[PDB]
Amino acid sequence: LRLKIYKDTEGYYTIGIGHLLTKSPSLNAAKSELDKAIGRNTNGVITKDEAEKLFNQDVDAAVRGILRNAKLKPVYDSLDAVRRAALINMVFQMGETGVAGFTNSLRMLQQKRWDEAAVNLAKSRWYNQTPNRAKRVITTFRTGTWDAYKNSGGAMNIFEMLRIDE
Repeated sequence: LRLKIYKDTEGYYTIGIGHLLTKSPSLNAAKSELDKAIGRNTNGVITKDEAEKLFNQDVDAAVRGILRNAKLKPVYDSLDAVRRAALINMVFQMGETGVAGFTNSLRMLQQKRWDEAAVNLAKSRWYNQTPNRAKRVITTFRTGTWDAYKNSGGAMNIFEMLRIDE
């Protein structure tokens, strides 16, 4: 919940709840992208209300990306509400295209084969780069519960979930 510009684990300027601003190594460019999104000269600082609006727009986009993708929509429609949030999180983090590439894992979710889907996902580049997170997401896919988020504050929705993962 950063109201001020900060860098993600890859060095990219960002703000709020994981809202990427630019890949450019320039705070000037980052602030400029920020002003357009907010609708006022921010000098790199936004309010709690502004950060939440960006967040809600980012979650809304990940769902739209899912519904628009031929490989994800079928899987998403077949899932319970908690497992849907896990899929939403993966898309929010890597994009519809990235998640669509997990053929087996997705096929396994479609067939309610939780364990196998968890096993495969752990065998990904995604998992190797952000394991703490992928571990919580995969446990959510495996159990259909928010149990993996309890120690870090708890979560009952995608909003509280994403708040913790990034």
